[PDB]
Amino acid sequence: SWQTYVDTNLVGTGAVTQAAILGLDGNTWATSAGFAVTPAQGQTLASAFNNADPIRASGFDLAGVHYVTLRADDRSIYGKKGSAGVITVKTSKSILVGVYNEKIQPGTAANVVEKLADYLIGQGF
Repeated sequence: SWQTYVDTNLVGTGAVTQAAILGLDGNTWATSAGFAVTPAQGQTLASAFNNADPIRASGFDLAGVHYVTLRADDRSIYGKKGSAGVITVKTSKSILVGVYNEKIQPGTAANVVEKLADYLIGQGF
C-alpha cells in the first residue's frame, strides 16, 4: 500500500527523516514511525493547495513543528524552520509530505519528493 512508499521510497532514501502520504481530505494513508500529522494540520495543507493565502503570512504546523511558507502553488508547498524544512507535493489523489533536517540538503530532499510525486501521477495517483 502507501506504507511501502513512505518506508522505501521516502524515508528509506535517507533524503527525508520523516514522511507521510495523505489523501485530499488531509487524513493519513501512511506515516513514518512516530510521525503524526493531525487531520486538522492535514486538512489545512490540503486546502492551501487551492487557497494558499491563509498559509503565507503565518506559515503552517505539521506534527508539532511550525514552518514558514517559502513557496506555495497548485503542485508543491515548501516551508522551513532554520535549517529544517518540508516539501509537500500534491498528486492526482494524494499529498506527499517529506520532512528533512539540518543534515540534509534541501535540494536533495526536493529531488526525491517531487520525483516520486511525478512517478505516482504517472501511475494515475
